[PDB]
Amino acid sequence: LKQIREVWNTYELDLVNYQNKCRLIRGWDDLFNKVKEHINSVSAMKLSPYYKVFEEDALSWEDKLNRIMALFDVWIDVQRRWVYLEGIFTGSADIKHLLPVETQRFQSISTEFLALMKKVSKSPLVMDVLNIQGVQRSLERLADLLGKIQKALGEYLERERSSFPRFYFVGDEDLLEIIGNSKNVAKLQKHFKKMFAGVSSIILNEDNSVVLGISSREGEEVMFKTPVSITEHPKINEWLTLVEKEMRVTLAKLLAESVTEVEIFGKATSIDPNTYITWIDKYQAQLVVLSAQIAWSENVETALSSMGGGGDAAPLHSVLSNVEVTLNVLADSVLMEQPPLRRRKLEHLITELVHQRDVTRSLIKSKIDNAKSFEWLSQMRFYFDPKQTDVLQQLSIQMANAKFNYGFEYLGVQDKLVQTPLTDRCYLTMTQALEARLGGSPFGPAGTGKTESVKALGHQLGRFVLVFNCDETFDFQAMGRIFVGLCQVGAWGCFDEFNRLEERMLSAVSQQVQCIQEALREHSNPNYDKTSAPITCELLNKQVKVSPDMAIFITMNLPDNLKKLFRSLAMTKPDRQLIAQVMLYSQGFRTAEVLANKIVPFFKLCDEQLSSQSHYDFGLRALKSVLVSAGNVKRERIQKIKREIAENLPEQEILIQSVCETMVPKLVAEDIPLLFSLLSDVFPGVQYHRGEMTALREELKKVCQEMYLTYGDGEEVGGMWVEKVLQLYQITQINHGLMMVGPSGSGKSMAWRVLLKALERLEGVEGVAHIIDPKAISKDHLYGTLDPNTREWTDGLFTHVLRKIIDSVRGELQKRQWIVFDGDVDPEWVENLNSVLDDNKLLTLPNGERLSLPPNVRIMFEVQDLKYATLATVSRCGMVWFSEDVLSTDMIFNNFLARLRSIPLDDSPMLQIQRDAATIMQPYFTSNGLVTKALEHAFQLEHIMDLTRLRCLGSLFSMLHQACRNVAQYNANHPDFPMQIEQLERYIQRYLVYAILWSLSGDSRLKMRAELGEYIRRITTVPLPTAPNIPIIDYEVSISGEWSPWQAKVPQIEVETHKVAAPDVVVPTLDTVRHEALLYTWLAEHKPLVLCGPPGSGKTMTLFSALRALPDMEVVGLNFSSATTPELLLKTFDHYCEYRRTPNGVVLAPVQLGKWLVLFCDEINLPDMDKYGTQRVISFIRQMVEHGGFYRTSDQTWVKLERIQFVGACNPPTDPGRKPLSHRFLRHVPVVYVDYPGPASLTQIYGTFNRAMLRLIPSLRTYAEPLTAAMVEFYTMSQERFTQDTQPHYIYSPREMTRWVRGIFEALRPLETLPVEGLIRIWAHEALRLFQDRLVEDEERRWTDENIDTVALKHFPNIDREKAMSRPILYSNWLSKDYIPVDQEELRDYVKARLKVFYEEELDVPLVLFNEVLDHVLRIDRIFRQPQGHLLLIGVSGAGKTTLSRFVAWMNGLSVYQIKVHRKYTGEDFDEDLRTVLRRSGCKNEKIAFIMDESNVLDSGFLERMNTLLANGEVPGLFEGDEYATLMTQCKEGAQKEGLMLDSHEELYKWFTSQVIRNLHVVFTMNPSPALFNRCVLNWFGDWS
Amino acid sequence: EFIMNEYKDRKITRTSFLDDAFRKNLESALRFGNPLLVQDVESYDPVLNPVLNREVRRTGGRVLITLGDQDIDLSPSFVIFLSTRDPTVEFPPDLCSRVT
Amino acid sequence: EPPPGVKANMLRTFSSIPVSRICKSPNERARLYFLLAWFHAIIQERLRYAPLGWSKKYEFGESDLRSACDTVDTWLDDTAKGRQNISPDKIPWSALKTLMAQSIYGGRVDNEFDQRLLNTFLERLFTTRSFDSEFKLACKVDGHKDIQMPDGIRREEFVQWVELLPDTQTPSWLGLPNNAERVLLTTQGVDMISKMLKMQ
Ligand SMILES: Nc1ncnc2c1ncn2[C@@H]1O[C@H](COP(=O)(O)OP(=O)(O)OP(=O)(O)O)[C@@H](O)[C@H]1O
Ligand SMILES: Nc1ncnc2c1ncn2[C@@H]1O[C@H](COP(=O)(O)OP(=O)(O)OP(=O)(O)O)[C@@H](O)[C@H]1O
Ligand SMILES: Nc1ncnc2c1ncn2[C@@H]1O[C@H](COP(=O)(O)OP(=O)(O)O)[C@@H](O)[C@H]1O
Ligand SMILES: Nc1ncnc2c1ncn2[C@@H]1O[C@H](COP(=O)(O)OP(=O)(O)O)[C@@H](O)[C@H]1O
Repeated sequence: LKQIREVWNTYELDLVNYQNKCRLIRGWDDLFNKVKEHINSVSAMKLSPYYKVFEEDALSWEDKLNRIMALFDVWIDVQRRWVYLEGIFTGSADIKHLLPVETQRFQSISTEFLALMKKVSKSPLVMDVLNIQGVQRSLERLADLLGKIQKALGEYLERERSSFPRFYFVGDEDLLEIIGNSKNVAKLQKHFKKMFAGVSSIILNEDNSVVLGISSREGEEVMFKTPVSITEHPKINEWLTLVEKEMRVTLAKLLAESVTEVEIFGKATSIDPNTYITWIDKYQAQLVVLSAQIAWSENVETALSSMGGGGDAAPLHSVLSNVEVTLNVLADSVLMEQPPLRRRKLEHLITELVHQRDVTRSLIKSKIDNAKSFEWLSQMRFYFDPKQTDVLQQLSIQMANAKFNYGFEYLGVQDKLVQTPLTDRCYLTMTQALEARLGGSPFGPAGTGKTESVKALGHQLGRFVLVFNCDETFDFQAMGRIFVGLCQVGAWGCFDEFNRLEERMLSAVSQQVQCIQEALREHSNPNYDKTSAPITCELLNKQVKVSPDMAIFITMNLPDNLKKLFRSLAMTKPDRQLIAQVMLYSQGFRTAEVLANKIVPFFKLCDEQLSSQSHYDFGLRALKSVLVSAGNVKRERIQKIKREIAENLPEQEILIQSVCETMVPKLVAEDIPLLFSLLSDVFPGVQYHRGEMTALREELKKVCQEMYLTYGDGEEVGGMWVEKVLQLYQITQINHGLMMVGPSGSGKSMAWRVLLKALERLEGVEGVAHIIDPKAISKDHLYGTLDPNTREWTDGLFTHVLRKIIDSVRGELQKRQWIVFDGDVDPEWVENLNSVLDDNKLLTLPNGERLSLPPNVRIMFEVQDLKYATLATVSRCGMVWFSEDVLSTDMIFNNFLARLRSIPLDDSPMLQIQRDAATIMQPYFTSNGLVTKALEHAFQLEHIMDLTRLRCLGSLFSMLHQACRNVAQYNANHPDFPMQIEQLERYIQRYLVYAILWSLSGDSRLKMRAELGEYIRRITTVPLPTAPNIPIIDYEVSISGEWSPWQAKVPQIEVETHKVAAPDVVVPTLDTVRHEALLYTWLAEHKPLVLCGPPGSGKTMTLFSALRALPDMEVVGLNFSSATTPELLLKTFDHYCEYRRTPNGVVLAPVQLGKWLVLFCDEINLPDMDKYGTQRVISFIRQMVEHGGFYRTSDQTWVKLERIQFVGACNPPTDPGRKPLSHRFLRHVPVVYVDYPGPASLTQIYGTFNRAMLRLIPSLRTYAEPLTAAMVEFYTMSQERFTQDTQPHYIYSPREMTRWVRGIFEALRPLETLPVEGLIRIWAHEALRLFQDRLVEDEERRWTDENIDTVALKHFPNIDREKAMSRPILYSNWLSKDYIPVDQEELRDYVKARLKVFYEEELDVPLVLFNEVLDHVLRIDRIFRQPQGHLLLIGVSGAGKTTLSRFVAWMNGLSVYQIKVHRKYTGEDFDEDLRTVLRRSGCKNEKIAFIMDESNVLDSGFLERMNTLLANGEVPGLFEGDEYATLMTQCKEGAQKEGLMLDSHEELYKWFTSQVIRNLHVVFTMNPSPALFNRCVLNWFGDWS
Repeated sequence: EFIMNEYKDRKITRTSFLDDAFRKNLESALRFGNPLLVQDVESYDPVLNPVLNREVRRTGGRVLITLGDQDIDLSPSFVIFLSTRDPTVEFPPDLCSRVT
Repeated sequence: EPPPGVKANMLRTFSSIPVSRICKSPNERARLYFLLAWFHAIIQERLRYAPLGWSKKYEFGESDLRSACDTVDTWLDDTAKGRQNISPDKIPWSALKTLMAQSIYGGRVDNEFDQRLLNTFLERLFTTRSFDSEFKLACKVDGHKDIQMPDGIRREEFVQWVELLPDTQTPSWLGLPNNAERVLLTTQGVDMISKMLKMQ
């Protein structure tokens, strides 16, 4: 209760400012979770019988805690309600007229709430305001009043919505803004889109007081016959109802006038095109098609009535001839240039006249004379009667036996569907279902025309049709009110695909639809045909009236609830041939039937012959788009030929040109020859010609010349790349939002950068791009956040960029802006961009502000494979595929050579030396004789990671750059006699071979390096190294220009005796110095790299000592766990780096001036891939490496990295938890395969340590070499057998030899005058305890014993016939003062006695000491004696691992600490426990035994924490801020208690790490990760024998 | 139900690992000294291992058990019954060894 | 389970429809309902022989029969406003054929070939030649025998004719070959072997 009582005297309310300059409370989490924890703690302690410490304080504190809980639980709701209603009552205008009683009530409530807020602001202590009387009662009263007023607001909003039924289509906040912003009518003008069918804006007076008429999105405009004025109808609902009524009336009158006028055209023949065009322009497209329909239906009906007697002069032939002449006039008219609206009206007229022509021509010419015949009755017939006064009754549409009316609702202009026979039967079935009061349920494969056919039927009848898309676009909270609106306005509903809904949503919506349908069918009861009481169903707990005009349609791809209420039609196979024929005919194409007959099977073949990719779309939508593009191309060629009728252009060439111009960019490299072969098949002897675009090509050539890139034209080098750039330009022109997709290693970024430069130079418009990586940044930070309390809007990165572009500051339209999204696409963030990519071009923030991007902006994506993208995002934007064949290898070589010849490495002598080097290496790169052959050979070999051409070439280029730098330094050291040309040639050739060796197949095993060397030997004539029995990889190119072995440069070191096998001591060896030189090579070019290899192969130490080896490097050790996120790197920058804005832009640099920061990343591949296959931190590092910076979230500003570089190390991807790195990131970082050190390398690096420790005793100094040879050979023998396949824990690494040397040194540390048999016996004992106890079978153990004896005999034969000293080979420290060897019996007796006292004083269950228990006790004792002795107890559960560990820990005095684990055990609790044990181990000197079980590991993060704690000795990412300061203070105190001078944190932390090295042994008990298998001594604690 | 009817005189309380109040129910039952029946042993809760292991510390006339941080007096006759409803399950050896 | 057989299905359909709905209007409406019931039975017991018959197991059910009966009612009332015995030629045969081929029963059909089979049934049954006394509902039934057409003016004659149907329903009743039963029996035997096999 002490900690609970002290923490409640320090909490603060954490007041924050509000937009109304008020105070609010933040931190509900800290203010509720800790309170609940205190409640749990006090309840537990008062529950536990150990309550005789505090009795009344607990109860008083508990009632206080309940007071806090109640107060703040009411307070959070009151605050949320007040902020929401304050926004509603202040932002919205006209509230004084909109229910002023609630306005005054809210004013009083807000006054009381603000008085309470002032009271809290004066006293910001938590308990200070609790002690104030009346706070709870006033707060509860405020809650009740807020609930009542919110209920009143909801009831008023529902009443207003019921007043005007179309308000049911918009949400609560939109309706609030509509009813509040009455004066600002422009706010309603954006909401007009949702409520109505076609009108998007209403036309007002000059003073905005009279509604003159309506309009649409396209531009079509309708003048009201009698305009309505808002003056005498001030209420929004009243004058919107008047607008709707006047819109119905105006459409009725205009249709009557149009019908009367078209009777004149339809009287006979000889129609004048001029007056026909004037008639078309006069009336709306809806009314134009209606007039044509009415005229044709009436004319055919009169012709049939006259034909009723018989062959009465055939007026029906005259009707057909009139249709023919009208259609010919229309076909002639579309050839001439027309306005887009007139063009759309004319195409609608053509398609409808084609349907009318076909009906009479085919179905009616087969001897039909009766007007009541079904063959005429089946067709949709239009009967217009302007006599009737009612607006909605004048026009009647009758299909078969059904009799609908025409809801005179303006639809703007909507694309019509050609009446295919499938569409005809769809109309028939759906009308039959509607007549029988049954909804229609068409089904079939997606994209066949179900939703479009239903919508077309609804628009033919004039009903407003709602389409509810299924995938991730359902809002069930709005579905009910949308249904109520459909019922009360007589609209239609068409679910796009009903089966995509999951079970709960489908069930709820199906129940609602069932209720709707039973209500609808009740209108047609045989005994209740006359509806006296209107039919009402039950939605939202209210009786909503059902209008007979209402309809519901669902499309399958069917629930048991709706089987008996819905009729189904199969639309599996649409008629593509007739659709193509009619659309081509309506586009002015002659012989359109042949073109359709050819194009439809072609699109069928492309779905069959070509490959299958997600971005491919050869459905009907794509076919229609190709057709309209072909029409545009034909009209363009007609216009071009005019300026130099003309019905002789080849149509097939136009069609294939449109097909290729639209579809070739999406094709992969393999699919282009297939597409052209298919074109030669379907369209034989017809050629496709590319647009020349010579004006852009010249600028492209100039930009490529100045950008060091390769330009081509067609077949030569660069032709495919420049063609892809031109396709990118055409896609940019045609639409916005395009995405560039292709394998990493293609010229995507170069393509769009070069095209932007070419556009700037050619058109003169300045082009600046905004490259955004969306995966690195959080989506909530990408778009923006609304705080739950303040509800203040902080725009995100993309939102900030868009707002800056839109706001009138700089370059709104005089500059083209390209928002390039570099990274990987997935639903998570493209959900918002979906509304921007489509034709809406609108970005709806959750704040409610709508942002529409200007025309100049293009939203570009560059991705690699496009496999986690929704089809919605892919279809909403065009794309070009950048195949890997596009970026050829020779052009990469040309770019590298040009860049080397042009750009100085030290940004004239350097330029001259680079140009000489390039002249020397020209016959290798460009010629396809050495580097290409070596590249393909390396590709057909195996590497540790996937081989990416760009990575393998970039490492080579950087190494050649380092070669040039080496030559420059050689010249610098010798001014006289500089690098001569012959020496230069020799050096550059040999270094080029060496760099091919280390870059190509430089991340593979030694055997594959040897294979590459042998292949190079076969395919080059350069001077190879002389010795044929030594691999070329061992040799080095000296500055003199001759092959010198790397071994000759390996030095000898004499490490001090007290630093043997120390934490950080690297002894030089072949691999170490060679990797160090290569690492320096890639370090100079600031090029990030990753060292990959098996566990404990010397990756961390080699890189780490190399990094402190340079004087200008300041190293940062970061550990990448699975849960590693970019905020780790942000924190590292925040602590070791500073932000400066004094340059042209913000720049991030380390605080230490003149120091190059390096952020070493431990286990760079460890961070886990998200559910879309991307690693956030890896993408963030890729963004930093490639573009040299990132975006701050605080102010959304690009910051450039200065003096910052990354390096990593990792285990191979095949190991558990090792996710392969992305190829885009991989091409930037070269990798080196750090394999296990060879026999010779181990021999050297461990003979160093043997000599170092044996110098302690002069007598044994002669024995170091045989000892090292014995250790190395036994380790090799134990490595060839006992591999990972037999047992997963049979892993052998040079870290076990380190433990061997350290254990022998520890044994010999206090001992002196040791004979040779003593050294051999301690050697054999450590061999047993490191290589034999890990074994699982007795045969393996006896084999280990025999080979230990064998190697001990072979490496030194002068030892007594005793094996080591005897068979058992035992060691103990209890019997003596030193670690003296012991025998069996007295050791057994001592252990028995001490175990007896152990379980008589600490345990309650007796233990027996059998032989296995004694051996395991000895092993754990040996481990506890050795600092950083970590044990791996593998064996069956309940076999005594924990008990024996605690027994030996008590026997050695080690304090035992283990994790008290539960189900809700979390990461921060485990880190706090690790902090506690580290404090007790480093500070307050105390030996600790850390017993952790397999069940104690719940998350992989715990395992990573253990991995970083065991080998390294500390956890760098464990101590942050306050805790860091506290442990620094404690380490200072403990050091002065040990009388040591550290002072500097760097050194005091080093001492803490050393103390933890000495005072922490972790024992892991596991029932039967390779990284965890190392750095722990394995003890096979088998089952009881 | 056999276990309930057998231990009704001792007021046996029925609970499950899925219940959020399992720890509180465990503490109350262990303090008062009455039987507990924990069904849904599929999601075994590691906090019960000290109870199953019977790690008991007779120190200073205070028999106590290490449940998290606050150790609670282990009242006598505290029998906990673990139960499940399915017959196909592979229990971890940690739990399999500690129970009959 | 519904009892397999054309007679059982026709009896069930006749019992489902009220006699008032079948006996009003012109006296032919009873024969139109009889033809509709026979067509429904033929297309619904052919559904048992899924491979040889309806290529896919469609869902012709009670709702389709109700919709077809409603279509017959509406079109016969519209054609014959009075209550006299409408002439056989004046029956809207084309209207019923088209509405049953495209809507109602044709809504379920997916491929063109079962649609063609449905059209074959509709033109063979729903026609004016069905009025003649010697109209064959199914020809070559067991070779020599041929199912005739009951001459009735009211429900009772048709119901009695249904009850006097022979017990032996060979598959030639539905137009399928007489050995279609052999294939169905072989399939059921293989199914029983498979079901026994899975019980190990
Ligand atoms: N003529 C050339 N056109 C384009 N790139 C070239 C050309 N010659 C050489 N290159 C090199 O090829 C590479 C093209 O990759 P680019 O940077 O354009 O792609 P990215 O979008 O950044 O990444 P990735 O393609 O791996 O997804 C660059 O390293 C560039 O220097
Ligand atoms: N050249 C060398 N000089 C000295 N010690 C070496 C050398 N090569 C390997 N070792 C020893 O091998 C072990 C490798 O240490 P380290 O933990 O840094 O390896 P690693 O390969 O980075 O491991 P991991 O994969 O676990 O991160 C140490 O015990 C080290 O002393
Ligand atoms: N009969 C038709 N005439 C003209 N276009 C059609 C026809 N049927 C389908 N389409 C076209 O197919 C495209 C997609 O149809 P859609 O409504 O998505 O079908 P589904 O209901 O299977 O999703 C639309 O652009 C539409 O124009
Ligand atoms: N050698 C032994 N002789 C007698 N009892 C033993 C022995 N080893 C273990 N036990 C018993 O096992 C119980 C707990 O085993 P534990 O140490 O948890 O095994 P594990 O560590 O494998 O889970 C103790 O009560 C102890 O009495």
